[PDB]
Amino acid sequence: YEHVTVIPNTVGVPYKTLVNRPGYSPMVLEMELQSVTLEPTLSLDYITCEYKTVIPSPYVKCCGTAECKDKSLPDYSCKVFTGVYPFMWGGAYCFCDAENTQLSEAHVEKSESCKTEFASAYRAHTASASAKLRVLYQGNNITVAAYANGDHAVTVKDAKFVVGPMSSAWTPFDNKIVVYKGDVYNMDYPPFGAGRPGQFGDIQSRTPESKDVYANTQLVLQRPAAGTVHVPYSQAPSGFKYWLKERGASLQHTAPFGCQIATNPVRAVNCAVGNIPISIDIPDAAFTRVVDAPSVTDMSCEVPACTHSSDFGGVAIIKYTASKKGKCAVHSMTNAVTIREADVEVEGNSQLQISFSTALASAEFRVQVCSTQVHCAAACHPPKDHIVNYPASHTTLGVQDISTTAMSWVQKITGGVGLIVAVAALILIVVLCVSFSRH
Amino acid sequence: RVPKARNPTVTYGKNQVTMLLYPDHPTLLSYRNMGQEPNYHEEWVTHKKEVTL
Ligand SMILES: *[C@@H]1O[C@H](CO)[C@@H](O)[C@H](O)[C@H]1NC(C)=O
Ligand SMILES: *[C@@H]1O[C@H](CO)[C@@H](O)[C@H](O)[C@H]1NC(C)=O
Repeated sequence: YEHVTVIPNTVGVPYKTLVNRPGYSPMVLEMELQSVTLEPTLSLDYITCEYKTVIPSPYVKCCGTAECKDKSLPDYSCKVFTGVYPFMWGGAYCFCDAENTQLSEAHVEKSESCKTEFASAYRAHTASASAKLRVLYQGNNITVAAYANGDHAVTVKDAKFVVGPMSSAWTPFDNKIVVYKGDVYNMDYPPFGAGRPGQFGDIQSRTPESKDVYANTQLVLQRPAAGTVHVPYSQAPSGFKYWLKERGASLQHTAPFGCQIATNPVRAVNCAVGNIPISIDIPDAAFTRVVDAPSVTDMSCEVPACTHSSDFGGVAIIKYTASKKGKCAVHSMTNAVTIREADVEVEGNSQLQISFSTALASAEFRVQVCSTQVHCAAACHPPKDHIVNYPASHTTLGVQDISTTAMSWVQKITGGVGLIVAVAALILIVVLCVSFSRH
Repeated sequence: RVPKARNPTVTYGKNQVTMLLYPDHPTLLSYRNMGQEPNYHEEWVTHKKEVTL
């Protein structure tokens, strides 16, 4: 037997459904959702880290002129200065007092620490989904796990389950994301080969083990001071350090719908959007014939208390007379009232007790116990606590749900006004007919 | 290793929450709405202060 149901995407709230097959007793199932996970598909673009500058010793040539050649190293620079007269700790360096020169050079490499401290840029695509459920089946708890699409089927204790697909395609990730030690950011990183001197992306590489490095920092050599041997220079400071000090809040604290974020691997969990359809196939041996189940012949209902809070604030007592000892199901026939209990045991001449929750100011509903129905009614009071720490366990109200006393007053006013129109119209019809006939 | 903060005092009203905070060193406070519009806010607290939300 095939059964189809729809469940809203809310974690921590149980739901019930009724299975009805001709010739057999009815059966009631209970389901509850524990977790939902989304996972995108990722592709690497490049990584960034800090840099190091290399300066070999200067070359001092006295009573002569020096020169330098070009090289292929990144950010290479050379320059020649004249008029130098360096000193050391024991006296002047070279005998000549004029026509001396100095040569200096430098270039840029990749730091050793990039194997531990780095950031990575990714491009994201369509995500998959998965879910896990708890089902109450013939008095026992069982658990299932499956992908949230129609291409997976599982079997537990000879029952087949298929879940999905989801009603919504909403995802919290954009096309470009950045990951660093557990944080995920949305950022439009610059193109490869088009870096900037003082922002994110001055140093670029394709993998931590690669040898090719692109660099776009500024490097200019300046004149040495009188009487000293050194190599001064000017350069823009590292952009990776600057980003760490002003990166701002992460995606976990700003995302909507209450989603949570994890990074190893990148995931998003418990986003409350949409709803999930479910299909179940029940074997024939699980049913009981109507002739073997007990019968119940007389019922009455009374309701001693009601408070329409967010928790189970109701109590009810039902009297019954049963033909033989057995088991029975309990199910509500209205949508605004929910009953916690799933089944009861009946014998002889006695009474049973149940609990319910509802948002109605005036409560009327029907209860079904083993193919018979009873009518209950009572009045309800409002609560006193303003704020609680858990969600409501009942559905919302419509325009048709109004207290019985309020409906009575609407009827008298509307009816009374309408009569005055009705009597006035009859006078008009008579007068025209007389005037027509007299002429 | 990093420390953890002291418990605040909370009172209730109609559609509002009142909190009294006891800082020992600079601490960050933040909150957001669940649903479609998060409305993020952020603030640093360095002394005794009272807030309503
Ligand atoms: C641990 O160190 C390895 C290399 O030594 C590095 O690849 C990894 O990212 C480090 N993990 C953390 C959490 O720092
Ligand atoms: C397991 O089943 C019992 C009923 O036999 C129920 O009370 C309990 O809540 C179930 N376990 C969980 C984790 O819900």
